[PDB]
Amino acid sequence: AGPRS
Amino acid sequence: ALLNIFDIAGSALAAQSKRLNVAASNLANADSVTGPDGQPYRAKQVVFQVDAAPGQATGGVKVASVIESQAPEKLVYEPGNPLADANGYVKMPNVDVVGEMVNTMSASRSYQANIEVLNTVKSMMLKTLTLGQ
Amino acid sequence: ALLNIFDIAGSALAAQSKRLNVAASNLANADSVTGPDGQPYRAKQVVFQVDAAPGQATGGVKVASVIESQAPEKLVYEPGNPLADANGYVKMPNVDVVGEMVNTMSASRSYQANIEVLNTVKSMMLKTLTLGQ
Amino acid sequence: PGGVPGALSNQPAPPN
Amino acid sequence: GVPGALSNQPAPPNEAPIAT
Amino acid sequence: PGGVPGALSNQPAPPN
Amino acid sequence: GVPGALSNQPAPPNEAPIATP
Amino acid sequence: PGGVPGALSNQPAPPN
Amino acid sequence: DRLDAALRFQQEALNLRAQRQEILAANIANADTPGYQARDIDFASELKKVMVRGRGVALTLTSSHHIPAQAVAVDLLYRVPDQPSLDGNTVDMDRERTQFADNSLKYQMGLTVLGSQLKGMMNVLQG
Amino acid sequence: DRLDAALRFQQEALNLRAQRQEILAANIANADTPGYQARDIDFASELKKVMVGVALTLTSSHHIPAQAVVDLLYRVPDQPSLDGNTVDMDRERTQFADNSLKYQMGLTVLGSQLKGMMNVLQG
Amino acid sequence: DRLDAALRFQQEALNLRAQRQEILAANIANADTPGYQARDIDFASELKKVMVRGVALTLTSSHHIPAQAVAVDLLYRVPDQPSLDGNTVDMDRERTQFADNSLKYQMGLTVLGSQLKGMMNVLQG
Amino acid sequence: AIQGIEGVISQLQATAMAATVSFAGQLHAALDRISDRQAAARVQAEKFTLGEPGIALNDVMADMQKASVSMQMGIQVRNKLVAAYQEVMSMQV
Repeated sequence: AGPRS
Repeated sequence: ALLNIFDIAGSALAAQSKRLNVAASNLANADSVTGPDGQPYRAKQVVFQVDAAPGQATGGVKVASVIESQAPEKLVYEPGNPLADANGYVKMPNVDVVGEMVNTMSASRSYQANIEVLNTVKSMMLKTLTLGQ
Repeated sequence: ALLNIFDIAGSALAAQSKRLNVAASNLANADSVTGPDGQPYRAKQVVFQVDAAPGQATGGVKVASVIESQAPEKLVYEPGNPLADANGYVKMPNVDVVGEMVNTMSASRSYQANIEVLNTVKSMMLKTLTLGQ
Repeated sequence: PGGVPGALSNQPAPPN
Repeated sequence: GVPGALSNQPAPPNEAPIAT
Repeated sequence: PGGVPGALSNQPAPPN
Repeated sequence: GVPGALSNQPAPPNEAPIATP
Repeated sequence: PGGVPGALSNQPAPPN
Repeated sequence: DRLDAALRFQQEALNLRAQRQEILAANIANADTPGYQARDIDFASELKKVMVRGRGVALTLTSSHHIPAQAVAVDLLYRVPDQPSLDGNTVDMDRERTQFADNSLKYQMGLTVLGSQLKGMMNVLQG
Repeated sequence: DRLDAALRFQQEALNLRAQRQEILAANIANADTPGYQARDIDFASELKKVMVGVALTLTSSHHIPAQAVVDLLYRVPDQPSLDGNTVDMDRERTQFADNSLKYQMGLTVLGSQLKGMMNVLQG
Repeated sequence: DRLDAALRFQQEALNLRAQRQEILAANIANADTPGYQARDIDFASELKKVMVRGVALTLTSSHHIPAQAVAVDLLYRVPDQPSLDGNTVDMDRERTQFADNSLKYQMGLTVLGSQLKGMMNVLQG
Repeated sequence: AIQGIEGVISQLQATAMAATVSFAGQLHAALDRISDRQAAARVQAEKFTLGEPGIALNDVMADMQKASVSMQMGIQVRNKLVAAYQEVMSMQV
């Protein structure tokens, strides 16, 4: 999902 | 107006620190032969740009990128080295020693000038809180 | 919460002082041949950790312990030395003098920086004491 | 968490 | 993002290998 | 679009 | 105790022997 | 209770 | 109370500036700690949250011998690194010094404004 | 308000000094950018322009009030550099020090005027 | 005796801060005497024990000497590093504590002065 | 008390059924509110002095100043009320 926030 | 100056001068200090680090990296590996892979050490240079997030033309300096110079790689005749090409030459970096030392000293001086600017404007902004009291 | 900065900067000053003392010990005995029990002087280093126990994720530095470098000790040839092994090799410290000088300079500047931080926070809270004049 | 500050943690070391 | 901005996720660890 | 500062941009080089 | 704290008893005497007995 | 405050008390010495 | 509401903003901003000063001092103290990621807080969003929500549910103290709620909170965002360091240390000292100076100046500003409000009220009350 | 008219000149001078201070510090910071032109403002003309507007009309309570929202002159280069940077250290350092001094003087004058207006009232 | 009771806590804390400041200054003065151990007082414990808690001669006569009737547990500071002279005074911690103690003494003065100022302002009419 | 529980059940009956301004009362309420503000500021300063974590000096000083402002407001209100009472009470009837 990577660096999702 | 005057609070933006902290951002401007901090950006200048960061940019000069980056340039100094690149110069130190160039000096450290002037005689380097190979990297982690089989490629030689291409000299690094930062790119300075004008950082104006709003539309008022000017502002601080920002380091857009770190690029590798496309100057011709130095060739040394070493055929016994496994890194040599078909003609027995090895690619050694094109670091300009005098240029990098001058870059170190000039970056240091610009760093101090920005430091002095920050000190002065910090004093002025401290004194403006005294206004009429 | 600004009083915690006194604790933070005090911990930082103490740990930087410990780091400088370890560096000075390593640099002083970089040529010692024996200790008091006949074992060689192995280079010592400090171990830094974050004082997050009183807080949550932001604290000063603490020196957990002083470790002894397990890098192999330098071997010199001296068959007449009583401390030589069966092969005639005497163990000598693995101190890197340039590393110790750089560490001393770094502990010095960090110590000075934390002193400045402590002074600024002290002035800030002294002026806070006169809130509302 | 942390380790040796300065010299011993700022040099290329073999994996271990 | 910007080299000096604020993010919610830790920076990935940096390692320097001798050879790749 | 400013370029490299200091040494590289202060040396006489042919345009490309 | 931890360094920099307060204890109820004095620290032990400090001595550096040149050669151990 | 005290002694020489400096060089003559911070150097290793044989015991008495 | 209205005396709290009129003075709430600058007091909360001053407290947040003190907390962020603590965080910046922790960042500076950790300047040589390996594997330490520099932390900070976004002042504007945190202050907006403090004003909107309130500084949670307090339990009902039925009798005087009941015990009241005991103790239990900002979002610590990581600072993007500028340049990579082999020891995993993210703290860039130039940005940290600049932000420390700016935070100190803004804290002085908050002190001055809050003192101005309190002294204005006191001079109003002075007969 | 009459109070604004008395303090308008010094406030505008102080704001213009702060803006020119920011411009000079930007010139200092971008000294090493190749191709950067050193910019500045003519203090007197801009002070005339600022010293020499229509809030939209609000018929009721829901009606939203009107929402509110300088010219830079290039410095004449002294020495020709090779990277196109025309920022001169000495000239702008002197200008920076002078602007700091004038900002302090404006603060002093404005504070004196406010303190006089205050001691007129105190009693 | 309500004026004494109302101002008792801050005045006693201020006196304890002065005593601890004297002890810290004595620590700084003896920074180079060998065999000296740095000492200090736990402020909180001593303050609570003072708040929770001699015999002069009886001058029955109007012509005799009044004579005289004539207590903090000194805790040793844990040393940071060993020194050959046996001096456990770490100057960094002592300076940090000196600044902290001076600051908190000034704060106690400010709080006590504010209490007295409010009490005197109430009576002014 | 047994009579206290009788009163509780009586107030419960009052709530079931449900489903006087005194100036001395308002003066008492304002005086009590000033007292609670002063006591809260005093206790906060007390706790900060004892070195309890979680208390900031700036909030301590701000609450102390708010307590002083509240007490001065009470003083001024009392002064005005007493003056008005003395002017009303001295007229020749």
